[PDB]
Amino acid sequence: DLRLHLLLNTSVTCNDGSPAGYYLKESRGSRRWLLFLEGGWYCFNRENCDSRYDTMRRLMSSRDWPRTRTGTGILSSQPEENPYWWNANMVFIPYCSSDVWSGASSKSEKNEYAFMGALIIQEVVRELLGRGLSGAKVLLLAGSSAGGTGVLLNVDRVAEQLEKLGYPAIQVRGLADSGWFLDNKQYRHPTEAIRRGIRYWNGVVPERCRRQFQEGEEWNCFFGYKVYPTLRSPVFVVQWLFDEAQLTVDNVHLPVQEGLRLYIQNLGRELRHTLKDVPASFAPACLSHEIIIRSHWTDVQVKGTSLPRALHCWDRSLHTPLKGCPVHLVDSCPWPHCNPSCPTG
Repeated sequence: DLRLHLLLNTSVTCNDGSPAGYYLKESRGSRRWLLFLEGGWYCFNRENCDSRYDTMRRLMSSRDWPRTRTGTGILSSQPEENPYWWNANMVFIPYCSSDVWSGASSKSEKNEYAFMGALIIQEVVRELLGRGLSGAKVLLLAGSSAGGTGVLLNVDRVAEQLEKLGYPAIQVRGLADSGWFLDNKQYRHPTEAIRRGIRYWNGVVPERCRRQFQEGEEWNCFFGYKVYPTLRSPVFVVQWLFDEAQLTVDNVHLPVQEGLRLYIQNLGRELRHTLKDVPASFAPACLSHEIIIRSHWTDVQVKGTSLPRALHCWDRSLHTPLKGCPVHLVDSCPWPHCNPSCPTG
């Protein structure tokens, strides 16, 4: 139900110089716009980007993209599948820049690949303004995995873009799903990959975070607990306490012995600690990865509240806590699937 539009400014490109784009399903009368950033890791040098180009080419090129995509989860237009925003205008922005949505570098003479993630978002917003976004009341920039980190890196830039373009009535907000990572010690054997990626991509981070960390240290701004306090736009954070991608980068692969048990328990407790002062958050004690565009995203609950409900409560809070409509939902139990509603697998 979402139709592909390749960017009219064809200088804003995927990694291989093909045009970037977006999938759109309009909902006339709705003044709510959901722009979702796809995830899918990243690449940070010629050799690993070349490998990703052989066997993950849709993440680097629009040449083979389909005409349409079905909106699922939070992008579904069916209230049964999406109790939260089923009537919104829906936008799916494919991830084809491999740069955690941070890049501002064109393909050229010196560059085999273009890394334009930050410019793709800006150009999508530009072109949507002529398609009804000019009349929006809320623009929710959402994303999963690298797209969730992309929300953190870009939500305030979208807000500033719209202000400078003359649309101060559009409330820009972020929903970062599975993009809140820790730069922690591995269990055996991201920081270095991000440092190199930033140079390779000409990667950009939010201004206030950049001013805190300074040159050479912008990689810090890819870590939610460091960049979030610098952001002005409201951001709702969804993060499994035992995220599979966090565990992968930590070199954990799941009878668990004491060292690994302590490592896993400490990871959950560190994640919980980083979310203590995040007032809009949903952090279930599960071993899993991403949630918001899965068709059964409605099933998980924390303290008896689902994510669609928590997001609805967040909308109400942005009109003092609300009776029976909580927005801060972080599990306190210490082991994967101590929450009975965790995804089964």
